[PDB]
Amino acid sequence: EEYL
Amino acid sequence: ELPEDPKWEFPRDKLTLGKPLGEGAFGQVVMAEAVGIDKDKPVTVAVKMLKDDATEKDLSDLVSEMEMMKMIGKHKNIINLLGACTQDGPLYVIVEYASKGNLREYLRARRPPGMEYSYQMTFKDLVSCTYQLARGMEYLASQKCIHRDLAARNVLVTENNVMKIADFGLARDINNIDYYKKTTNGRLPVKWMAPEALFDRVYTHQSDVWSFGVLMWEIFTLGGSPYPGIPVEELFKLLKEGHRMDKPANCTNELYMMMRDCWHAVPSQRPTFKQLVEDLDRILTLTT
Ligand SMILES: Nc1ncnc2c1ncn2[C@@H]1O[C@H](COP(=O)(O)OP(=O)(O)CP(=O)(O)O)[C@@H](O)[C@H]1O
Ligand SMILES: [Mg+2]
Ligand SMILES: [Mg+2]
Repeated sequence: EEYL
Repeated sequence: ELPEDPKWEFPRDKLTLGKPLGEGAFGQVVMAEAVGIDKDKPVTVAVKMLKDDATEKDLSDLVSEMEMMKMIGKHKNIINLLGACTQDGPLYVIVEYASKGNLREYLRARRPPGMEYSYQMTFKDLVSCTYQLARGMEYLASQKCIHRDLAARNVLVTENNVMKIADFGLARDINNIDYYKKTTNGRLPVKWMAPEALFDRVYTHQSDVWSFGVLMWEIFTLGGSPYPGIPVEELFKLLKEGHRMDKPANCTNELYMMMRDCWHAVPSQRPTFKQLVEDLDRILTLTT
């Protein structure tokens, strides 16, 4: 979720 | 395949892998014992490696990550690269072991009773933590390299509570351009990214300063999650409009203004890491  | 590097190579026979320290969607870090890793004492360390089913790109990425560490140099506030096993076997990147884990969990586990993240850090400790990380980045920036993934999850804490910047997976050498431009799309740490990075794909020491401001927010909220109840696309909108996170509870106006300065809409108006170190040093001295 931190990397999008 | 991988070009050997004698000066950094380390014998596998002298390394005993242990319990896992962290796992990811593209890696794996485990504790280990390195015999003679100390050139003056023929040692508990951490070993970063690829998942069992990694691809060619995952390998190239970890190799690039190792290379960035080799080039950056040693600093008190940067996790130390100790060696690597790159020949006849899986790639192992050996780094200094931090007994207290990453900063996020470190802080969250040290919040006051009743403030638990789910089912103690003094003010001065928070400033000191921030100061140490600012020194680490000032050093990195002086090598004309950008980190690109500054965040509490990427800071490690040693047994002596020393802050160590880690995870150079997105780090880039900008000695020749003074600005890295990502030509394509990809999955990036959006909530820690400066507007020009998110929308213009432009990264500089000043976009790292923006991330440092977010890291500061995480520090003073004791492991809080950036932009509370704000989803993916929701954040992109807010930033476009000029949104900025609110001041943490245990924070002076001076420190909050420092955070806000790191999030200045104009990159060149943000403080440099050197300026942050100077100001943080001043604050600590007065706090002491
Ligand atoms: N040297 C070290 N000492 C102690 N713990 C470490 C460590 N290196 C990593 N860890 C632990 O593992 C976590 C992940 O480390 P790292 O940031 O290197 O992985 P990563 O994010 O690259 C994995 P992925 O890309 O697969 O998500 C850290 O947040 C920390 O909890
Ligand atoms: Mg990481
Ligand atoms: Mg990674």
